[PDB]
Amino acid sequence: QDWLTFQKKHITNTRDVDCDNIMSTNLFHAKDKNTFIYSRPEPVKAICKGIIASKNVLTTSEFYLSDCNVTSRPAKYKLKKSTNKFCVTCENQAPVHFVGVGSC
Repeated sequence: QDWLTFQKKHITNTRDVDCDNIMSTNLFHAKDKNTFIYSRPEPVKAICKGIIASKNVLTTSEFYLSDCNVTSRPAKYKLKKSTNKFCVTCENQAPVHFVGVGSC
């Protein structure tokens, strides 16, 4: 919804996201998936430089990603690390939504 929330939901300072821990918190409400970008915030914000009206943007660079994917046991997850492009909604020069991996 906004850059502050995007950071909380989708930027991780550790590649080893503690899935079973963090996914159970209110912010994620035990949902079945969440993609985290392992990066300091400024280079992620830079993706959206100059873009005013809401627009989805696919990164031209690949980034380190950490996914928390649910197992067959509700709320145990598997952490999967990968490298890929991702799509974000840019608005007023900042990412405000994570759209998906690999494509808009």
